[PDB]
Amino acid sequence: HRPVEWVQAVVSRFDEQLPIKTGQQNTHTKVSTEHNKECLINISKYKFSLVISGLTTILKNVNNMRIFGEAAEKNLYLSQLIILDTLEKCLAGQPKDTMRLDETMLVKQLLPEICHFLHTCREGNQHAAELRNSASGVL
Amino acid sequence: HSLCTCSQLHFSEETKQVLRLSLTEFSLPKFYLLFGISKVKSAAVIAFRSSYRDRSFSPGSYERETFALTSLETVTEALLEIMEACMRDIPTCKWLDQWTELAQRFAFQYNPSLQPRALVVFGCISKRVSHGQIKQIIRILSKALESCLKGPDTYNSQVLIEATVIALTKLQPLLNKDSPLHKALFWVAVAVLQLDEVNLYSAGTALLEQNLHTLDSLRIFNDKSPEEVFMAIRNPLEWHCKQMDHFVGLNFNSNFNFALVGHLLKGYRHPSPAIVARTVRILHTLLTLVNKHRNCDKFEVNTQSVAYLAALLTVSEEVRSRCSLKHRSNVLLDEEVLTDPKIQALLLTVLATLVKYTTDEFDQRILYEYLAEASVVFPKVFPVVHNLLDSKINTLLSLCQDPNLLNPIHGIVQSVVYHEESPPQYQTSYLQSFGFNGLWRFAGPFSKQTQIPDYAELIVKFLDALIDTYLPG
Amino acid sequence: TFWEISSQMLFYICKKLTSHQMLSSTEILKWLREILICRNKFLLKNKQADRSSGTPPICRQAQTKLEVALYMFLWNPDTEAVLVAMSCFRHLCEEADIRCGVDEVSVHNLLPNYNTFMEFASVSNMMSTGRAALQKRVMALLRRIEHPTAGNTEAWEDTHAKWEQATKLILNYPTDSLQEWINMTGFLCALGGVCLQADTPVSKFMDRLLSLMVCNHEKVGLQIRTNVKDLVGLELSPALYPMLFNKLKNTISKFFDSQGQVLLTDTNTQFVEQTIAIMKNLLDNHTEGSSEHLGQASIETMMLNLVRYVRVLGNMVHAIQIKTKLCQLVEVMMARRDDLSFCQEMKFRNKMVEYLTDWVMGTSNQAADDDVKCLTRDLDQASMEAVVSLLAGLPLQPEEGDGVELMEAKSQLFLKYFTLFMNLLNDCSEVEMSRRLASLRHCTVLAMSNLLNANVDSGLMHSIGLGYHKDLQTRATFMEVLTKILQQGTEFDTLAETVLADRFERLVELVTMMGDQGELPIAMALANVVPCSQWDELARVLVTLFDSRHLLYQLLWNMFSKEVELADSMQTLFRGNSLASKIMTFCFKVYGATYLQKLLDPLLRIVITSSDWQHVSFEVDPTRLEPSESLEENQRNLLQMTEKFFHAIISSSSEFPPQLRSVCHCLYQATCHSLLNKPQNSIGAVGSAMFLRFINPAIVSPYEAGILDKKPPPRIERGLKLMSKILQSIANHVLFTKEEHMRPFNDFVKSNFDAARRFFLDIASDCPTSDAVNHSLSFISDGNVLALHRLLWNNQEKIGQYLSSNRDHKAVGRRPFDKMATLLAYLGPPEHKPVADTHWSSL
Ligand SMILES: [Zn+2]
Repeated sequence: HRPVEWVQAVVSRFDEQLPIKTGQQNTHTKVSTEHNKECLINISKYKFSLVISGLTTILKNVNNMRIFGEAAEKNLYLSQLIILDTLEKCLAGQPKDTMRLDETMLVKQLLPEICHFLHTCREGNQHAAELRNSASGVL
Repeated sequence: HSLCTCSQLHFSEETKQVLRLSLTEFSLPKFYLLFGISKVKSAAVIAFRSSYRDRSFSPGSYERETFALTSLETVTEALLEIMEACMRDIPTCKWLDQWTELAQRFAFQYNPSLQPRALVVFGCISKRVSHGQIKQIIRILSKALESCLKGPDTYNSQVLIEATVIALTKLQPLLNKDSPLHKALFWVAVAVLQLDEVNLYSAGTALLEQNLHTLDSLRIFNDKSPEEVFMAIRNPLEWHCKQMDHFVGLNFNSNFNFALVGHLLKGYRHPSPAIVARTVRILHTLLTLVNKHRNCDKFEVNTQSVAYLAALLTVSEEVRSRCSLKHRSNVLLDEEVLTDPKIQALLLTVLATLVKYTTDEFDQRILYEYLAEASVVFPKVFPVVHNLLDSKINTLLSLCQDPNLLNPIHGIVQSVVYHEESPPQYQTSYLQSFGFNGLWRFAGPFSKQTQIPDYAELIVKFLDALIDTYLPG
Repeated sequence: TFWEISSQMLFYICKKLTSHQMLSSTEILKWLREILICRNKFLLKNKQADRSSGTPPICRQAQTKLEVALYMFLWNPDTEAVLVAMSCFRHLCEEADIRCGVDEVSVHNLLPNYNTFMEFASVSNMMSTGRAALQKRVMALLRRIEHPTAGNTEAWEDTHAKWEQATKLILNYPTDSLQEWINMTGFLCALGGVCLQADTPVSKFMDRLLSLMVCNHEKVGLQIRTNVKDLVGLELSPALYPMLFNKLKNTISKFFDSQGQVLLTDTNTQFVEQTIAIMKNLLDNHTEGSSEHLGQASIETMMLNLVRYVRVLGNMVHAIQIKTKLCQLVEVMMARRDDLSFCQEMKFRNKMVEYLTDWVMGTSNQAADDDVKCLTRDLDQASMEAVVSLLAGLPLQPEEGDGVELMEAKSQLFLKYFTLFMNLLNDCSEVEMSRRLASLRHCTVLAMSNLLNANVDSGLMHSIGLGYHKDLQTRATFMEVLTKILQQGTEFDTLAETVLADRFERLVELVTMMGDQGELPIAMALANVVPCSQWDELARVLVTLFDSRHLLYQLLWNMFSKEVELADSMQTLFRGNSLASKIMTFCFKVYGATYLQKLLDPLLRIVITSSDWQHVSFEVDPTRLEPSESLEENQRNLLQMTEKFFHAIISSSSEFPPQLRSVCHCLYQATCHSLLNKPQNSIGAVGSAMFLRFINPAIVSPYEAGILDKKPPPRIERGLKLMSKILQSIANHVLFTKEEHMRPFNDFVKSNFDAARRFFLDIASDCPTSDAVNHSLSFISDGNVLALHRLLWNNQEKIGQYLSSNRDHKAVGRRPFDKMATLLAYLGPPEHKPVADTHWSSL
């Protein structure tokens, strides 16, 4: 009962430390905010379905976000970079359960958002280069 | 001063040195506070007024400080020190026997303005007490409680209780060496801690602490363990006792050591930093007695001696080092000896409770490291510690920014999910089944809305039976 | 090849860093750190397999530059750069251990400032804070570099040339540029002492420094002065006071023309106002090591000249505030009077009172008709506080400009001041601001009381009229004073021998309270609470007092045990500076002096003067070996001389003072107890320790110890030096390693290894409790007691707090804190100290 609500806190704290989201200087030299990731990665091994689904919505929200300015673009670029890198580690980290019954998330939630980057994405000559490189490893 | 400069009396040169030190002591800022004239540079000036012939005095500032019956003991024993020095020289003096008689007359007579002060003094000076006297004192406490709940005037009779307890703390070391009440005054102390008032709690420990010290000097714990002695004398009046345990939410038949510790844990919430160290000493003295019964080096871990080590964990360094967490001598939480489901459900509630109200970095660090390690070594019983840990961890996860304190909490979350996927064998209400449903409640802070918990209607009957059984007449 | 090349790389890179600032400098440093880590391991493993590890000149010529570049980064503006640089001192230290494991032989000889460097490490491991806060900690540690070194004396000079040139750019040109200038100055002040020792680089620093306090520069002039005042006061190295004062004095002396006429000038007035702020902060702060250096210089002549200039300044809102501050300086100068040095204390205190009474003028703000001059009220309030402090214990002495009977002169002098105070007292009456008058009136009576006590003979007659004064509060005070005057004896009269002896008899009992199981809470607590500045006074008093009580053994066991148990390096800390350490120094010096001189003296006559010895060189160095003298002759003579000294030391076991005998036993028990918790011999460490610190120093330089009036000839001096090395080796049972020069002598030491053990054991064999050895001298020790009571009164409150924290198990009513407050109040405030005719002197 409670522990499910404990995981939400670890996930929820993840959103509020994405650069595009107000930084609020909670990084505490990034040691505090980095530790949270390691927990989020570790929890996925036993609640894979829950964690992955939560991550997708965080990515989906970031995509449907409009911001203008040199600061604006840089924040979102670094924002999506962390999500993808974390997301790949969860997949790789997960033991070879080889459970092929994840269709629900893949068909609708996940594939459309990963596929979006693979397009040319000519917004940034240097940024889009990394996103495709990072996203492809996920796929 | 008149004593030091009197010719009728012939004090040797030894005595006169005692007096002169007393003369200096009374003029220190310590005694200005006791008399209640602190913030007064010199007493003489205030006592006299220059323009006392021309105009009448003009009092003001009706705001008036309070008095504490503990202050009266300190003064009342300073005077008693002076008087005895004199009686050494004066042969066949009658001073002390005349003063006692005056106190004994107001002590046992109803007067709500003089009775409390005449009890704190009757005991501090008296040299002999008989069974007939003790019964009256303990029956002034029984009527004091009854008035409190009946009427709306509380503070009036909340000092006649604190004064009865302070007297008993002084009159016991004079009792006969073979009297039952030497042991039945362990339940008076316990029945007073249950009233949830900072003064009543403070006075209750002082009776408890000396109750152990006296029984040792009588060599009563030589061949028996605390549980055996106090639980043997409670048997004749078990019927009234049983009902109290139901409402306070602790049981003494199920597990003695834990019930006794349960009450003392509230001491950690006392505003005065002098009552905090007194409850720690009472724990050591209890720890050194249970192990001595088993000849176990005073720091061995067993079923009996595990409750007092969780309480001493965060205050006593020798306890922490000699009982160390395995995943950094023997290590607390051993599953070889702590192989009983009950004896390991309670030991977790004590640890969870100590952090629910604590607010200190050094304490939260030490207590959580023992809770992570508990999460793994005791997977099955740990789900009985969620609601206690539920709220505070949830806040810590969101806002905490300390690597030292943020590590163990994460270890707790990971363990919970891992050992999930099974139908909970033990629910949160596992403790209410066998009595200790109130253990976490009894250690809360002292209520600002001072009121008798209203289950004092039973403490009266318990006391009444206690008199009837051991003081027939 | 590794050290040939790897070391040569460092020499190239380090020399680049020092030369000038580069953008990536803070990065090369992080890389330079790991190189040091990575060449310790190769030395560590290399030494393990085969010590044989070579140290060619390049290894030295490149070790220097590494240090010369690690100091100059401490004042670097970048916070990260300085923190990293501090951490790089460990790897400079840890290399010392590997090359030579034994601490004393090399760890304090190859790397003289070994102990301080370890402190840099701890400060680095702290939370980041602004450059100012960090600079405070850096400059503290930079001030404790005791030993001159090539790295120090060249880090100081190299950064001086940079400092000099940088200054010109700032001034000549008609914020980040300035901040660097501040950092270089502070560094170059805290670390001044090392380069100390006519025209010199250090001296030129001061002159330029003083020539900036008056720097009038429209652009940035204000900020320069605000910081030079701030540094020279709160940051100068205590090793430079004797030079600051002398230059500070000479600058003033030329403000006065011939015939002593002040030459007012606007800059001259700005210079004095600065010399007051510098002196006040300099004197106000009590720091470690400052006291010993205040003594050298004479601050009198500067102080007198300072007032005259302020005396003639005139009256105005500006000049009045200067008068105020100077008066407050004279108050602080009279709280340190015991530390300072005075050629003529009395003749100087009288003039100041003469010069200060003129400024206390009341009711001058009403005639002035301006409330803007209400400050003049503050000047009178400030002036009196100075006169109170000046007068406390001051006999009067009239200037002999005219010849009259001395007694007649004084009585006239006394009445001069008495009426002055009386007149100011009448005005302050409320009937004739309430807080101002209350304080001023209070002061004016305390000032009068101090005047009478010192001069009862010449001033009682003039003073009786205060009995019937018109102010009731004032009549009580005059009566209290005379109560003392009667109670104090007129002559010696053996009146303190009876009254004071009995009155203060109980005091020692409280201090000597035998805490259960040797706790001694008063002494132990008094140790920590007392500020480190007075550790000299505290050490002497405790040792002297306990000896009188025949309980010296008890104090040592308690004091040493905490230090030794706390730090397993028992021997190292004792030689270091600390309260426990200083106890040893007093013990050896006070009792050892007689023992050493009596023993060594007869031998010194033989070698120095006897014609039989004639002229011979006690040298075995082949490089210095003279062909004229045969090596065999020198070797045999030197060995023969050593036997003479060695035999005398062993024979004179009985003459050892009992005090040290007790001292050795406590250390023996401490190490023996230390061994138990941990084939090391306790005697071996004790014997080497005692010999190295007590016997060895006298032999090397007997003249400095005072054994010999005339300095021994250098040729005679060499034999003593080599003698010590041979003797010291015997204690450690160490043969000559890489010491072929003295290897032939290694044969001699073998026989005497057993003999040395017997001498050490005899002293170490004294009974732990001297039940048999008894000396019930029980001397009064009147002089010492007064200081002890004086010490307690000053720290009455703070020592209580330490007692309050502990002792909860038992009520303190029968324990020190209750006893202390009762007795201490009973005795009342201590009397003022008497003046010192002699110059300032120390142990
Ligand atoms: Zn001189």
